[PDB]
Amino acid sequence: QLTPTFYDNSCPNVSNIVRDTIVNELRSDPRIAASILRLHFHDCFVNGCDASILLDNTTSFRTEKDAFGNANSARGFPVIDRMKAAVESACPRTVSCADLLTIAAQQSVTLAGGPSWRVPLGRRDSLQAFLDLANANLPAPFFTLPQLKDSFRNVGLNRSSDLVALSGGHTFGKNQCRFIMDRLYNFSNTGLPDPTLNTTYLQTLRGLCPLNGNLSALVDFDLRTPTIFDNKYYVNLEEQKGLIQSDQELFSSPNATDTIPLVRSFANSTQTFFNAFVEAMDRMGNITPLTGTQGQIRLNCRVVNS
Ligand code: HEM
Ligand SMILES: [Ca+2]
Ligand SMILES: [Ca+2]
Repeated sequence: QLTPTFYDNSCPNVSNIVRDTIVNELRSDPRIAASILRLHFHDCFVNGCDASILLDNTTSFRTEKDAFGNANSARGFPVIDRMKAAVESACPRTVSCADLLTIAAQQSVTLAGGPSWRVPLGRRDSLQAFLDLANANLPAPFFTLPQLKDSFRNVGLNRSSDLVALSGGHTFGKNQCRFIMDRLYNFSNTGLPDPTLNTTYLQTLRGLCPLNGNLSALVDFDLRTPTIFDNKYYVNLEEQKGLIQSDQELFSSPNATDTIPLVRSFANSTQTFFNAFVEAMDRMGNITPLTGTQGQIRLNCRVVNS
């Protein structure tokens, strides 16, 4: 089983090295904390948190970086390489890329103002990447609530609290116009905007993402505190200001009887949200890990050891 003390003897300073790397990167890229948390999420939803997402292409298997949910979206890979190299220098062949990314995600959340906790450790690295599985398992912004729930349950997270709390990751970070164009101009072939999108916010978003405009333009997930990890994300949902369809459905879907109370509870108390986020994060981080002698302690997160 995974344990927070896994490296307390072999690499006591791993968390500090990870933190230092992120602090340094944040000075030039304020979006990196968000990007790193998302990398961990996309790692865990595909064959578990096994650093499979970090692997590059080989002639035998395709990289998950070309999955619909990762291509021209997932970022921060060089930063992970940097901290990995630093950790390898401090403690040779000790910390797995899977664990490194987990610590990076937690440190990223804390650095952005979120809760601080010690993540369970002991994960090992995959011997292959899973592009098809990534295309099948990663949720999409156009998913209905039932589909979002299906996606989470498919990887092992049965609880609505898992879905609602982890969606809080959208309390910071960026989103491309491409993913909300339907909500803004033609939702579900209705020829009208998504009725669950606040009409005042609708105008603002249309200004940032005009029809036939730059689909790659970036918009903040959280209009209240774009780069701070806090519970404002849920306050937005209550006002119909969730940015993407999957955000707003947590509060407005006909199937949201179970998620609405969670959204309200997280909007009403930072402590309630933070506690639930840590609980959900550790649950996601416990998805089908390779442990013991399974897999490897990858030296270069981009390639399997040979
Ligand atoms: C519930 C289903 C989810 C869907 C459909 C979803 C969808 C997306 C989409 C469309 C983007 C924008 C990517 C881009 O424009 O390049 C994104 C970004 C992001 N997501 Fe989610 N997401 C989900 C859950 C989560 C979870 C569970 C976390 C982490 C706990 C997370 C963390 C993030 C972060 C922090 C970003 C910003 C990354 C950056 O700015 O580099 N997401 N997500
Ligand atoms: Ca994975
Ligand atoms: Ca925020």
